[PDB]
Amino acid sequence: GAMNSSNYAELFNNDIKLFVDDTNVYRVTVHKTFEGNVATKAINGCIFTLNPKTGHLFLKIIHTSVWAGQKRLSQLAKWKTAEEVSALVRSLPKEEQPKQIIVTRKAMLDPLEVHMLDFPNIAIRPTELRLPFSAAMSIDKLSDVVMKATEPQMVLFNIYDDWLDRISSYTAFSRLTLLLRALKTNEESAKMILLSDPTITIKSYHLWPSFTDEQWITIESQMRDLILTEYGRKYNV
Amino acid sequence: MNTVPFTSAPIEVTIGIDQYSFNVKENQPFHGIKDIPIGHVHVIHFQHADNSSMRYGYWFDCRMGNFYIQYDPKDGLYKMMEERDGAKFENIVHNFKERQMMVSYPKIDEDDTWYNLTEFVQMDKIRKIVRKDENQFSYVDSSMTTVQENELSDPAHSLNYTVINFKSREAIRPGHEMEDFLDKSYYLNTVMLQGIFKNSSNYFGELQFAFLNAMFFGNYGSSLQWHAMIELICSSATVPKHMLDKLDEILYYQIKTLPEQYSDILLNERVWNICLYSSFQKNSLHNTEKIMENKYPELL
Ligand SMILES: CC[C@@H](Oc1ccc(Cl)c(Cl)c1)C(=O)NC
Repeated sequence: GAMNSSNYAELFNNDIKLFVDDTNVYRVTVHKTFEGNVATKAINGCIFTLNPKTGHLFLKIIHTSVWAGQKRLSQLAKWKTAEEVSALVRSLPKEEQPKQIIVTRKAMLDPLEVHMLDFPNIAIRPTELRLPFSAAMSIDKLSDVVMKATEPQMVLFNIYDDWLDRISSYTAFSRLTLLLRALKTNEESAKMILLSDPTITIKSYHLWPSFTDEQWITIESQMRDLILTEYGRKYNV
Repeated sequence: MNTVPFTSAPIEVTIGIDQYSFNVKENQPFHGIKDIPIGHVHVIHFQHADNSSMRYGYWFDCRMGNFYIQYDPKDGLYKMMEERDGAKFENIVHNFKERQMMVSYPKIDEDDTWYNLTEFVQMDKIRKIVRKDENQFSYVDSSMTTVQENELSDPAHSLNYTVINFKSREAIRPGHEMEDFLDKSYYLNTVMLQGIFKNSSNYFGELQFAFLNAMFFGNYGSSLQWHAMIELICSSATVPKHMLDKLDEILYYQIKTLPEQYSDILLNERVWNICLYSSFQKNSLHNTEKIMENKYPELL
């Protein structure tokens, strides 16, 4: 059934599962034409497929060429997402294939179910959680590889860096969703928080800065303050 | 004109014959139904006065034999039987006819309702959906489940409707996932029509039989089957023109005949709104859309 606050620790058990987020698959800029009409121009997108237990991120880059000559792109984007997720699963050894795929938007359920008919024993689930994965393109290194791509491409990341050496996956996922929630609510402020101290750098093989345990506590506190404030600023409280 | 005589009527019962029905009192001198039109299937059905649970009945075609109903006090129901002694059957039917203890099938001359509801329904196909090969007639009741329902428990007493499932490998060609799911023409025209049903007449016959079991017995799996067969056509962009015109006529008469008070349970709001207003065939069902909008605007 649907994943929610009540069945949350299931994310961190030993049943392989993937979150799939499609919010950045089909991306456009909206602009005026010379005649004064409006047009869209597609930019590169990405499927965000995440193992929440291990941090393994399968970032399938969606090049704008895939939309050429196609109609109803927002509908197509859901099916393309499902096609690529199904190809990912088929590319994995049996013992690495997920037991469950959790889609972050309910409109992905039928496309993915239809593409996964060959895998009757993989459960396709929605979620009641309002996960901030749309903000993945606020992570500079992920935005960079998406925007530089000249062809379809899959890039593999660990979105937790080396955190699992020191914290549990529950805690790592909590930190990830806090960071992303903050980046979604106020990207500029959130990014200032993360970099304000120039001595704390991002390793070449990492996405986030190399904070100590204590510095992560300060960072996390700053992200919660940001989120609460924007909540006031936005509802006036 | 043919006759289904009755041994007796030991228990108070509402008897249906096609779209007609009448009340028989306990031990009333009722001995059957005469003047039944040859050329159509028919259904004789029963609801006991003491148990509005279990509507049940028998699909039959008088061309296939001489049939009669007798109440079984052990099994507690009116049973259809075949008398193979034709002499004895005409002899028994003439006796009861002379004593005027039979109701007349009360068809109005202008009235094509039953023909229009059973146009494609064939007894031989009914007997493949309802498997009981020793009899020439077929028993159905409110509780019988369908094969598809059994998959999601007694297979001998099931309704073997053709299984339709929009999210199945049969329905979806590898590499045409989005195409085949949004435009079911392949599934309709190649898998079902050419592959399984062979022709649209057999498809329409099963569709009409499923509707009638839903209406006369409240059979829920039958209702599911009827809507699925409608939805498959409406969700196909490419449908022969003759099929769309005939579907419009079939549905029109079904909606016309449905008891007004049962529209809440027998009509699936989603399917009908999709079929009439969103589907490829949204503009192809003029008669059906008009009677639906004038008779059940609430559902829409
Ligand atoms: C068991 C007695 C019952 O048997 C029947 C046999 C055949 C028919 Cl078609 C009918 Cl209607 C009845 C009867 O009353 N015979 C006059």
